[PDB]
Amino acid sequence: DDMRGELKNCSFNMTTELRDKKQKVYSLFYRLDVVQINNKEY
Amino acid sequence: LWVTVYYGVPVWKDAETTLFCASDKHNVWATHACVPTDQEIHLENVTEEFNMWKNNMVEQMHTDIISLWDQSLKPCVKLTPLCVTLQCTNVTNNDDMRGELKNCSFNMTTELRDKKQKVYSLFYRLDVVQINNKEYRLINCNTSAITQACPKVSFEPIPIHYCAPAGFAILKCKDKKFNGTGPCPSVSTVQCTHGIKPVVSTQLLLNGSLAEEEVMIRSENITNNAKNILVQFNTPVQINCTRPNNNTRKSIRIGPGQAFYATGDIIGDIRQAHCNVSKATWNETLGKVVKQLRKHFGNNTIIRFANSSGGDLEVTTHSFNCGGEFFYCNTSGLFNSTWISNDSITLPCRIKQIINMWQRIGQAMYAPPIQGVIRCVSNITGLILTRDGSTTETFRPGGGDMRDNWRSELYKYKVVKIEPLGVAPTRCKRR
Amino acid sequence: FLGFLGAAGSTMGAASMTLTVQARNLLSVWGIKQLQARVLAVERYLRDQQLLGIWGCSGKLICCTNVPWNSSWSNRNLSEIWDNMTWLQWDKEISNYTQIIYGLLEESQNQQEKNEQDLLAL
Amino acid sequence: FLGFLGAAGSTMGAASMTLTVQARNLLSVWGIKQLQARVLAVERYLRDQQLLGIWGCSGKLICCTNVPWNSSWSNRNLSEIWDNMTWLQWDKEISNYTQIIYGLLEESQNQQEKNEQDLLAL
Amino acid sequence: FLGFLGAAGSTMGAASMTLTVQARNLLSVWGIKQLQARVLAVERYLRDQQLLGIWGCSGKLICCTNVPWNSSWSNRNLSEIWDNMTWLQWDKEISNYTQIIYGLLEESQNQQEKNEQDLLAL
Ligand SMILES: *[C@@H]1O[C@H](CO)[C@@H](O[C@@H]2O[C@H](CO)[C@@H](O[C@@H]3O[C@H](CO[C@H]4O[C@H](CO)[C@@H](O)[C@H](O[C@H]5O[C@H](CO)[C@@H](O)[C@H](O)[C@@H]5O)[C@@H]4O)[C@@H](O)[C@H](O[C@H]4O[C@H](CO)[C@@H](O)[C@H](O)[C@@H]4O)[C@@H]3O)[C@H](O)[C@H]2NC(C)=O)[C@H](O)[C@H]1NC(C)=O
Ligand SMILES: *[C@@H]1O[C@H](CO)[C@@H](O[C@@H]2O[C@H](CO)[C@@H](O)[C@H](O)[C@H]2NC(C)=O)[C@H](O)[C@H]1NC(C)=O
Ligand SMILES: *[C@@H]1O[C@H](CO)[C@@H](O[C@@H]2O[C@H](CO)[C@@H](O)[C@H](O)[C@H]2NC(C)=O)[C@H](O)[C@H]1NC(C)=O
Ligand SMILES: *[C@@H]1O[C@H](CO)[C@@H](O[C@@H]2O[C@H](CO)[C@@H](O)[C@H](O)[C@H]2NC(C)=O)[C@H](O)[C@H]1NC(C)=O
Ligand SMILES: *[C@@H]1O[C@H](CO)[C@@H](O[C@@H]2O[C@H](CO)[C@@H](O)[C@H](O)[C@H]2NC(C)=O)[C@H](O)[C@H]1NC(C)=O
Ligand SMILES: *[C@@H]1O[C@H](CO)[C@@H](O[C@@H]2O[C@H](CO)[C@@H](O)[C@H](O)[C@H]2NC(C)=O)[C@H](O)[C@H]1NC(C)=O
Ligand SMILES: *[C@@H]1O[C@H](CO)[C@@H](O)[C@H](O)[C@H]1NC(C)=O
Ligand SMILES: *[C@@H]1O[C@H](CO)[C@@H](O)[C@H](O)[C@H]1NC(C)=O
Ligand SMILES: *[C@@H]1O[C@H](CO)[C@@H](O)[C@H](O)[C@H]1NC(C)=O
Ligand SMILES: *[C@@H]1O[C@H](CO)[C@@H](O)[C@H](O)[C@H]1NC(C)=O
Ligand SMILES: *[C@@H]1O[C@H](CO)[C@@H](O)[C@H](O)[C@H]1NC(C)=O
Ligand SMILES: *[C@@H]1O[C@H](CO)[C@@H](O)[C@H](O)[C@H]1NC(C)=O
Ligand SMILES: *[C@@H]1O[C@H](CO)[C@@H](O)[C@H](O)[C@H]1NC(C)=O
Ligand SMILES: *[C@@H]1O[C@H](CO)[C@@H](O)[C@H](O)[C@H]1NC(C)=O
Ligand SMILES: *[C@@H]1O[C@H](CO)[C@@H](O)[C@H](O)[C@H]1NC(C)=O
Ligand SMILES: *[C@@H]1O[C@H](CO)[C@@H](O)[C@H](O)[C@H]1NC(C)=O
Repeated sequence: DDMRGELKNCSFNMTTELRDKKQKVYSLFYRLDVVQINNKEY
Repeated sequence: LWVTVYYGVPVWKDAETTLFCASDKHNVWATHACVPTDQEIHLENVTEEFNMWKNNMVEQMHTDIISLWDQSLKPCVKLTPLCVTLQCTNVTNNDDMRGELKNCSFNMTTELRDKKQKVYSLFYRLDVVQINNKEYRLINCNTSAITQACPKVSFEPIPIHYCAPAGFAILKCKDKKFNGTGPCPSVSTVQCTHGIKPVVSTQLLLNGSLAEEEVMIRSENITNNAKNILVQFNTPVQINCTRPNNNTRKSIRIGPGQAFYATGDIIGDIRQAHCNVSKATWNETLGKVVKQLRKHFGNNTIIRFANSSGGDLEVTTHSFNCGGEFFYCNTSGLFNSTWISNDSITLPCRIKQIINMWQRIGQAMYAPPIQGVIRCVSNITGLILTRDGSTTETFRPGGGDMRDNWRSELYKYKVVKIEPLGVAPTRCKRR
Repeated sequence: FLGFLGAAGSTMGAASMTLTVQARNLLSVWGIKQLQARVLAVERYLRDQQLLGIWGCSGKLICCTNVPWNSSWSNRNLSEIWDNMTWLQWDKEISNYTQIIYGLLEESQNQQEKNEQDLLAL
Repeated sequence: FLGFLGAAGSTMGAASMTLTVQARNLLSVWGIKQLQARVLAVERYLRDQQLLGIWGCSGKLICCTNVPWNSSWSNRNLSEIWDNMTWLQWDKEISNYTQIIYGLLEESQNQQEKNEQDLLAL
Repeated sequence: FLGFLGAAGSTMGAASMTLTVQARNLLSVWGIKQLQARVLAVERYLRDQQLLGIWGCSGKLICCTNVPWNSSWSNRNLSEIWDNMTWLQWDKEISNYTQIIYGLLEESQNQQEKNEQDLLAL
């Protein structure tokens, strides 16, 4: 019923400004932008 | 009296337009973006008003020198793989050139994507930033990736002539006492300017054009201390560079067809890079500068030359290029004197390989090592001074803005728009 | 022979004998910039030649016309205009009366076009 | 004054007194668009000026020529052409014969160019 | 009708019948190659029209001047130039005398421009 039912809280590894370092970050993605792969995987 | 229309009258208005290059191994400001050259007509009784400080040729030349710089760097190597972690140790572990270097070892990509390459190089301490054999990284790696200065293009400035299009003319002030502003009794229409070498330097106008009769002081507002003072010498002061080291350039294949040129070893004379200015010649040149500088501040005032205040290394030092390798000289022994109403001066110069030239952020350049010993002979043909805001006036060297370097060569030129259609009264009457 | 703009400081009478020198020089990163400078030179030249043709002065350097000289434009006599003033000084004096004179020449020829059209009809 | 194309609905006789109005309006990514339209306007203007030159009509807006009217192009008399029709109605009538007349005007001038040329040799 | 350059091999007398055939054919990154060729043709054509205009020959295919033919340029009689030579042969003979002739024609017109301008004020 809310806006929060339209969102997925997605966590992912992202590149850093240094090529050899990673970055565990997260973001709120709309369910219309993420497709599941078959905390699930999207 | 009747109106009669004359077409082709010698009338001009001030105008801003796009002047095209002309020139007479590829270069940064190459001849492939210019036109072959071929002239000067003396306009008697013409007294035009020039303004070297609101001249649009200076603003356009700055854009074009930048544009030819970037255009000459796109087709060659971008050093994205050079942002790895560096395991850097000292070279000397103890006054020399080797105290300025870090011996940095890193994993580099090979021409095959799945294979690595344990290589090493000698990086200047000014190019590596520590991460907290310690761990370092290249200095311009959190801001951009350094496109390698392409090894087959030279940084030597070739003279370029800025030529006006059709319907425009370039007025040249032939007055020898013309500071930078006001009427100029002797004017000429040149097809286009003399060869202006785009020498890029700070605090000192290396090479270029001398004054005719006496040292010329040129400021937009001499009473405003926020305005740079463009001194122009009448006799050049010769300055000799050197990097005494016998460098050994080393090639690393960072990818298919891409090579990274690295300092593998340094031998030979390990004295710090320096510039020599004759102590007698510089003292008499500052004497001429002081004599022409008391005319704007008083005969009894005390003219004191101090050294640069502070800021970036590109603005606190006589930054310049010589032999393809970029120097940053102290010039604190040049500007150290107080003037009351065989020997040489050695300026310790640092060297960098990662260059953010045009006072920009996000576009660096890696100048590759130059094999061998670098030697240098230049003429100091001017200065860029700043005044401190009492009977004592202190003049520190200035710079930073590259436009004041080319404002010193395009001070005598002016672009006008020909207005060839004029009406005037005459006893005519159309039949 | 003085050269291009050589008679800029000369009197209006003396500078009118060298109109050909200035006339022939109005027609003839370094790519499109140099190319659009040539197209601008042609367009500037062609719109000046169009004005002469509209006033009936096509193919002429000195074109005596029929529009009388309104004394409001300049009360000076011929002696002190063609022997005491230069063309740059003269252009400054009548720079604001240029457009009203241009309309007068444009309509005067348009009247002459229909006047000679009717004369030829007889 | 009517303005540009203002006499489009005026009869042919009335619209021929406003030729200077239309004549002066034929000359004056996203940078080539502006630039290529200007070059095409100059080229089109020069094509029509070239045609007038080879017909002997250079520098003229109304140019009486030596080519007779065949009456197979238009059988209408002068009263009903210059006082009833407009230039748009007329254009749609002799569009078929336009290139026939354009060839006769060029040929007549070329013969007239030499008859006058041979006359000066005496 | 021989066509464009058809009279290239004809004698100078016969080749002058067809000056209008060559005259009309001088005017009409891959886009720029075509576009720059169009601009070159226009400014090349205009420089020739400008030369005719300053000699008092604008709008004429054959123009008579007031410059006497110095025999140094060519001493051949009139009968062996217009009936024996072609225009291509003639251009190679007076090629080095072309520029000095061009200056004389320019100096002859502006002398007539001022003389007629002076006489018109009487
Ligand atoms: C500074 O330090 C550098 C090293 O970094 C010194 O340079 C070297 O000098 C020695 C001589 O002192 C050279 O050795 C000779 O090699 C020549 C033939 O060399 C040719 O082939 C080499 C291998 O491919 C090549 O490196 C040479 O140099 C070219 O290429 C480099 C880049 O790689 C470039 O920088 C150069 O400018 C050249 O384009 C070159 O093509 C050989 O004939 C010499 O003579 C010996 O052998 C003969 C018999 O064959 C014998 O008769 C002689 O008596 C002698 O014994 C000798 O082998 C070495 O090649 C140079 N190396 C480089 C990298 O250039 C430099 O001299 C130091 N300078 C100072 C100021 O001290
Ligand atoms: C981010 O990357 C880490 C590894 O760098 C991922 O953690 C691993 O997850 C796999 C399961 O897919 C485990 O087998 C490993 O043991 C984990 N390694 C660790 C925890 O160090 C992590 O899942 C990634 N996060 C994402 C993709 O959101
Ligand atoms: C180059 O890469 C190698 C690995 O391919 C690095 O060696 C590793 O270093 C880490 C410590 O950071 C050790 O935990 C590993 O055991 C090492 N692996 C080996 C030795 O095979 C080496 O440090 C890199 N060199 C650099 C970054 O200069
Ligand atoms: C990129 O990294 C450099 C080096 O860490 C940053 O410059 C430093 O900034 C801090 C904070 O002001 C200073 O204390 C250091 O003295 C600076 N070092 C140098 C060598 O100047 C720089 O700010 C970083 N750039 C960005 C965009 O993050
Ligand atoms: C000032 O001009 C001198 C003379 O042209 C430059 O020195 C020359 O540099 C080139 C390229 O490095 C050498 O090939 C010449 O042999 C040098 N000449 C002499 C006499 O040494 C000098 O580099 C210029 N100063 C600059 C560009 O800052
Ligand atoms: C440039 O030269 C100056 C002066 O030689 C150096 O800085 C000062 O040096 C004097 C004695 O030589 C000391 O008393 C000061 O404390 C120094 N000031 C400092 C270090 O800030 C300076 O080191 C030289 N180099 C640079 C890059 O400034
Ligand atoms: C400048 O003026 C002098 C006389 O005042 C005159 O003789 C001379 O011709 C003038 N200059 C030019 C270029 O005409
Ligand atoms: C490396 O050099 C720096 C500066 O010269 C010095 O502070 C440091 O102690 C040296 N590291 C050694 C000797 O391990
Ligand atoms: C430069 O010289 C002109 C003419 O002598 C003078 O009017 C002007 O004031 C000078 N410039 C300054 C900044 O005073
Ligand atoms: C500068 O002078 C010193 C001695 O004062 C000398 O050893 C050095 O070679 C000189 N360098 C140059 C480039 O002239
Ligand atoms: C600079 O070097 C030249 C030779 O290259 C020498 O003649 C001159 O004396 C030197 N001058 C200085 C100030 O080092
Ligand atoms: C100027 O000189 C002083 C000492 O005289 C020094 O501390 C300072 O760092 C110098 N500034 C520069 C070279 O920019
Ligand atoms: C410095 O200028 C002199 C003349 O003033 C010249 O002979 C010499 O070659 C110049 N040195 C350079 C450009 O390095
Ligand atoms: C002359 O000019 C004045 C304005 O300067 C204007 O009022 C007047 O009508 C003009 N006379 C003629 C005959 O055009
Ligand atoms: C009129 O045109 C026709 C062909 O349409 C032609 O046969 C006839 O000769 C022309 N009339 C005259 C007088 O030439
Ligand atoms: C013809 O030209 C020659 C130069 O070849 C010249 O000497 C001679 O005077 C000219 N004849 C004239 C001007 O009548």
